[PDB]
Amino acid sequence: SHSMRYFDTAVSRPGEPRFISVGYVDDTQFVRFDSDAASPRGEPRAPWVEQEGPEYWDRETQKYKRQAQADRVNLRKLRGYYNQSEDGSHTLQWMYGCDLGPDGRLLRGYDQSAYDGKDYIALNEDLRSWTAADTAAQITQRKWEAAREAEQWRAYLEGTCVEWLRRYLENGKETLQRAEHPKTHVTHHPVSDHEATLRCWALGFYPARITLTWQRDGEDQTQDTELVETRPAGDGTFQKWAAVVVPSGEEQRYTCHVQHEGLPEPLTLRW
Amino acid sequence: MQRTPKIQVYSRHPAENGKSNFLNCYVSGFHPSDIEVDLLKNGERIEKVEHSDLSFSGDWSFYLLYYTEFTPTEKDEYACRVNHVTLSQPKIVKWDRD
Amino acid sequence: VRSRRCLRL
Repeated sequence: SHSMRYFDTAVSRPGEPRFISVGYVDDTQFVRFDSDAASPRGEPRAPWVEQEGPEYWDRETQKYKRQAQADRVNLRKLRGYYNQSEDGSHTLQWMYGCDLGPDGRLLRGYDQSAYDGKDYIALNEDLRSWTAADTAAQITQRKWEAAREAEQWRAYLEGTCVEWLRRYLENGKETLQRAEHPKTHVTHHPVSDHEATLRCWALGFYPARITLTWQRDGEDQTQDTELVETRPAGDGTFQKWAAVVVPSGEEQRYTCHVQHEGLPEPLTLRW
Repeated sequence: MQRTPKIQVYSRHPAENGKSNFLNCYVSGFHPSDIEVDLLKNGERIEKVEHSDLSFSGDWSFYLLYYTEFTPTEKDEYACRVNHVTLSQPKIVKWDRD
Repeated sequence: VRSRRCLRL
């Protein structure tokens, strides 16, 4: 199971808007573009695109610049669709790309946008029709249906998207196709004469998809004392912890269960 | 929509006083995109701080990782200060993790 | 690789 995903953010300024774009293979970033830069270009963020040709990066750059130009117009037109003023600032978000299942055939294709953080228009799983959140979004919908937009995007997602995803995965297999198991341990903190805290740690793992659950005598438990959002370590790996409050002497009842792709089998720890 | 930021203050590796490490402040789930994020050492702002490129989540919420080099000690307190249009005042989260 | 098509509303 893999994915290539692009994320664009166009933020209006009171002249040229700021256009930022990022691209990920799975949970690794490999490309960046920022209009607020001195001479904006496509910039690699992973070694397996650093040795691509200069033609490759010229082309990617040209398409980033064209998308920035287009997003200025888009912010204006959205301002028109919702009949908004011009003093306030707004945001256009775009996400598109392809997800391969474990087969590893195309599982899904994505082309969806957002205005002011709200769903705008999204290409459906069929890659043949559109979900518009608003009748205003249906202006765009009818524009695209008249132009057979879904057709072209199906051609890209089923075609060159999966091809360059597979090819990136190839040239970076030493990186992208090696899962790091979580290094795990448990900490303990007496709170009071009645309570203590167990905290189950998972560190240095890749990809970010992981499952941490506390059980009591073999029964999943929910109170807890927290489950924390999976966070980036800063070196390409991720972190997460799950903690629970327990009676101050019954720690042995409580086990921690870790599921991660890089583990040959789910792990069970305890303090 | 306006979404208030979530903040996690943590270190890249398990802290060991004397050893070089990276301090991290991870802000997520916020909207709109403009935000202030600083790492504090004993209340003062750390100068050489970098951040990741702007991305967002399935729900269109932004996230960012701000980070710096530091060497943990025993009395040096570290924090993350975040400011954002949804906050009536900047928020400080003290560094703890074990 | 980015698609040759731009988002156009």
